[PDB]
This record gives sequence, structure tokens and C-alpha cells, in this order.
Amino acid sequence: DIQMTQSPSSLSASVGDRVTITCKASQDVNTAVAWYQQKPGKAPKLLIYWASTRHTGVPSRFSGSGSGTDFTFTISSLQPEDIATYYCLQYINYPYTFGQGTKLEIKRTVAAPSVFIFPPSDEQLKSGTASVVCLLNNFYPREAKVQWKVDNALQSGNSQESVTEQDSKDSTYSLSSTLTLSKADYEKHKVYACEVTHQGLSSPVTKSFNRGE
Amino acid sequence: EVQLVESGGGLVQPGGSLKLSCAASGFTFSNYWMNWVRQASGKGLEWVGEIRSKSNNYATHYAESVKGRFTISRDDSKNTAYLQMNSLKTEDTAVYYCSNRYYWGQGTLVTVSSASTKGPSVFPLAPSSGTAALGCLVKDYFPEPVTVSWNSGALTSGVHTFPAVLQSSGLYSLSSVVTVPSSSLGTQTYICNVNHKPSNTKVDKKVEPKS
Repeated sequence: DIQMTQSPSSLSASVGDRVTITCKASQDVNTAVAWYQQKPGKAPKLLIYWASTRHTGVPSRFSGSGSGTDFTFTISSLQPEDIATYYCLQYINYPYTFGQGTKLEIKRTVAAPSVFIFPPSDEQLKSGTASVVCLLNNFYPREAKVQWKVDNALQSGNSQESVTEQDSKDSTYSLSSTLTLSKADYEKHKVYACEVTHQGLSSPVTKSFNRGE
Repeated sequence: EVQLVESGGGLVQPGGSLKLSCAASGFTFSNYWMNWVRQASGKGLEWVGEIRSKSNNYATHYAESVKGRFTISRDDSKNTAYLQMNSLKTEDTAVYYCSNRYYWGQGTLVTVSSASTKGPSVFPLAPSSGTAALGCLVKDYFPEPVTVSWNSGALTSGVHTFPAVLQSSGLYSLSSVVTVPSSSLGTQTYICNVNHKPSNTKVDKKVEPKS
């Protein structure tokens, strides 16, 4: 079975940079190689086949080259919308084999998150559970610390976070943190706070509400 | 103009069976070799198999992980390709894509689990008292996926729909948020349209400031 090993597994580059990804076949595969782009949430799209032929309507800034065992995928000028995982595929023999993919990220200037806190709805409190949500909107880079406090007590092990992929225009991330408490625990405390630490903030930002109010 | 529409994906018992369909238009179907590829959540593309044209005696080739369990077939008169899946394992859990080698379909999720279908609750993330954030919490569902739109798809700018999180309960939760002008909060209606097709659950939730 023909191994396709891609390099590198992940890449960070600036907008306008020439980007290069290589794929090494474990045998001669002639020019029987395709490159696929998979953007966040979407099906993979064919960019290059026969190692170097561009599929119809694909932008000229995408190119492939190589023969036998060594293959190159090039973006001449990386654009914001090029956020994706790129895959090579071998197709001379069954079984066809994919590379493990190269996740392409964009470096840009620091952007501080906008922070929002959301109390649990009255509708949810009827169910015996309370979800408190902290939103960090449109920040770069990805590294961000969210701390939950309930009446000054740091909360640990009772929250989960989710982060979007890099936005296809502004190259920012967004992050939601959900603190899950019992209705009884929620009703027993007053002050609910999320504290956000980020390179873009001169010092940590806290958003809070008082349950009663 | 070229379309591949996958259907037949859903929740199935381990040891169970399922047939996927791929409805093709915009190309001379009978001349193309149809492929299935699958992707487990947060993982790479894995080739499933290929069926060649009538000229090639409808010859079929399979990945080793599926051979003996999965059958690819085609009906050229219907412009349709099929993936029959028998003796399903938890490891078969993935989004399944159909291709004519040049174009791929949207793909369809197969979940192999003994876990029960559960429909979500939808709760407001109400805006505070000039940019405002608001949203919908889609809580406690299985299996994936849910879809969220805002005002039936008329509101797309400033929308972030987060990846679903698997909770300790073994149920999913997902938040969708939008940032809007704070001046618009009094006047403009904001509705998140939630659909969990596996549980036949469709909700429209109006989100507004708490009084």
C-alpha cells in the first residue's frame, strides 16, 4: 500500500506569502497525484490532478509540480480565503491513498477579543440546569485564557470551550465558554464573572452579572 | 451546474446496515468512475472505494478496512451511485462523500452507536443593555448534526456558529451567536432557525433583550 507523507502537518504564513507543501510517495506514482483543499465545514475540492493540471475555475495562484516520488503544491500569494487543510492523493494503483493533510493558518496582527457574558434563560432554569456562556469575538492569536468565578470562587472542571476556525476575511478566531451548574447551585450564588487574558488586552477583561438583577 | 446529492446517512446500531445514495446531474454519468471517501470528525480523508463505467464491466475496488462489508453499485438510468454498508462498526462513524473524481457532494454523516436519538432544547443568549452580541444555545442532542441560520438565512454577517461540544452526558451542545448594531435591538427581529433532522426537531427562537 503506497504511503503518501505530507510536509509540513501544519503551516502558519502571512497574507501575500508564497506557501509550499511537499508530498513524498513511498514508490514511483508517475504524475498520478491530485491535491485537494478542504475549507472549514465544506467538502474537499479538487485543485490539481496529473500532478500539475489545474481543475477548471481553480485560481492560477494554485499550482502543483513533480514526478515519480516528489510532489509540490504552491500558493504564489496566500489570500485570507485560503484557510483550509490541503491533501495530496496517489491514484496509479488501488487502494488510492490520501496524505495526512497540511492545516494552513494565517499570521496577522494582534486583535483583542470583544467579551460578552450571557446569564441562563428562565426557560432553562425550569429544567434544573443553568448554562452561563462567555463569548470572545474576533481575536488573534488563538491563545486565550477564560476563567469563570461564582462569588469569587474560581470554577474548574465544570466548563467546556469551543473555537471557530480562522475567519476567511479577517483571519480572526471566536471562542465560546459554557459554565454548567445545577439550578440549586445557580440560585445559591449572586456574582457570575468570566475573566479573559489575551495578548491583545493590556490587562485581563472581566464581564459579570448579578443573578438577582 | 455539476451536482452530487448524498442521502441515506443517519444513526444505526453496531452490526447494523445502511445504504447511501449519490444523485448526480450536470455531467454524462455513465462515462465517469464514482468514488466514496469518508472523514471521521477532526481526522483525515480515507478512500472507501470506486466503481468503473459499464465499458469496464462496472469493476469495483475497496479499501481493506471495508472490503467484504461495503458494496458500491450504480444505476446509470437514474444517474445515481450507492454505498451499501453491512456489519457496521463504531469505527465506520464518519461523513461519507461521493465523487466523480473531479467533483464531491456535500457528504452525509453515518453514526454507528447504541445511544438513543435525542432532540435539543433551544435557549436564548439575550443581548445586554455600539455593537451587541446575542445567540442561541442548542443543548443536549444526539446524534450530530444540527443546523442554525438567522432570520431564515437573511442574516449572515457577524454570525459565528461554534463546533458542537460532546458533554460528559454523551449529548452534544452548540452555540450560535451574532453581533448586530445596539441601535437595532429595539426594532429588528432576530430569530435563530434550528433543525435537528435525526430527532425531527425544528425550532424558531426569537432572541430579544430581557425586560
